[PDB]
Amino acid sequence: RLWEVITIAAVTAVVSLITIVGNVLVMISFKVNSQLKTVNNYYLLSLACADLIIGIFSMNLYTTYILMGRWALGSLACDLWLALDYVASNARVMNLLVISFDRYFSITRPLTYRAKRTPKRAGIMIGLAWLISFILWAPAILCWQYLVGKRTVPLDECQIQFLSEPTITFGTAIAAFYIPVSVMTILYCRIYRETEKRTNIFEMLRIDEGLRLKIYKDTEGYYTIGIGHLTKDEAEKLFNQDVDAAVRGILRNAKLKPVYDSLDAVRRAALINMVFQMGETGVAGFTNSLRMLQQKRWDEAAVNLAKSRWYNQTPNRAKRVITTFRTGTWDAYRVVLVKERKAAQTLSAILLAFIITWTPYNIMVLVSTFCDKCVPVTLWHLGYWLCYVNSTVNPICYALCNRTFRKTFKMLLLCR
Ligand SMILES: C[N+]1(C)[C@@H]2C[C@@H](OC(=O)C(O)(c3cccs3)c3cccs3)C[C@H]1[C@@H]1O[C@@H]12
Ligand SMILES: CCCCCCCC/C=C/CCCCCCCC(=O)OC[C@H](O)CO
Ligand SMILES: CCCCCCCC/C=C\CCCCCCCC(=O)O
Repeated sequence: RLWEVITIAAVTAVVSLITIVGNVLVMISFKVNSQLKTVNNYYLLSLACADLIIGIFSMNLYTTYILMGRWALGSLACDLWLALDYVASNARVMNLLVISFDRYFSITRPLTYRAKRTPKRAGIMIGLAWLISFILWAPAILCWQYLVGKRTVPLDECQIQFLSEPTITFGTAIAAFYIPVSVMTILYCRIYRETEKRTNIFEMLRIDEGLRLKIYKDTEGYYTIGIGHLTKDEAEKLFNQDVDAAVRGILRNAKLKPVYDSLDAVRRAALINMVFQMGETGVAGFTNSLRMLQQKRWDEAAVNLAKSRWYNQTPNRAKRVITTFRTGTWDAYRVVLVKERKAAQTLSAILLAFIITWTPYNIMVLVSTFCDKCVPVTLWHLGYWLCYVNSTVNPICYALCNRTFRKTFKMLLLCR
């Protein structure tokens, strides 16, 4: 048993040190590389805070508890450790949920969500995650004994009072793990479905006009759906019909036909994008720019289009379309596509780490719901510690799927 105690203590000390060093590296990287100070990474910083809490306090307190075979720190210390544990881990779950929704709405809502993403909005979401986790788990763990009247926790053990019943534990697993995991998986499936296709007209108009599966009200209040069209998943045929109608309307327009016949395929795609945004009449209003584009004067037409209401209403979309006219390449949209693909890979890595490390404990909860104390305490301990290991593996996720994080980590480690 002594050999076992030494081995467990050594392994868990090593794992705790790796967790601490990794999340401190994440924080130092966020601090000393301005290229990492993006809206996406503030959520990752929140995750690193939860993981550092897990690595310093949770791992060491839990391992001392299991090695001593009892709790020898007092009931208040047990309740404080359990509260810290459950609040920080629920905060991690909420942070993963808000990361999922942030990425999803960035992909699907460019005007209503993506153009409005500031670090303060992200900080609101982060603080709400932490505050809701706190007000849900700390009062329960600390005052359920006062709610029932008596404290039915054994003096030598450290467990939460109400989570002994299998039905309450099952409800907690459903509302706290299974429903969040289902939501994150559905959101990631949608994000991934929008990251398989190469750079084309569909992806261009999706970047400019996000894809919505449900009928919504546009900026003017009209019932639009899909890619700016006025409830399904295969809107590709609808998109083809709309771009077919757009080409047919451009070819039947006096000001748009010669320029459309003279432009490259990429520039015809830019013209179709402008027709999608404004219409045939709106694009026909740019007679000067159309004559500049028909005469292959790309720089002149670009600087002429940068002086319109279209450039001031939507700066990013107009800049991309103007760059497409000016260069005749997809690079302005290629850049957004590779950025979104990188974000998606990072999201998938952190989601898989979470799901893999936390799945055994919650499967044990399910089995214990459908049996009578059949899951041994050894397995409970292993599943608990495995959920801790999420906090250890998350910085390795950042290092394996973000080249900026990887470069900053190598700079810090080698002390460059
Ligand atoms: C190792 N933990 C620190 C403890 C045990 C695990 O708990 C979980 O996986 C559970 O689904 C459940 C525990 C009991 C019933 S359902 C969650 C609890 C809070 C959010 S999700 C993971 C985390 C969480 O802080 C608890
Ligand atoms: C334990 C229960 C705690 C209950 C909740 C109390 C704490 C809430 C704090 C939220 C800070 C999040 C806001 C900061 C996140 C990003 C916003 C921002 O702009 O931060 C810029 C700066 O660079 C970043 O250090
Ligand atoms: C998505 C995460 C879901 C989190 C689920 C939280 C589980 C809540 C379980 C029990 C809380 C019961 C109400 C506690 C009241 C606090 C004061 C008291 O204990 O009397």
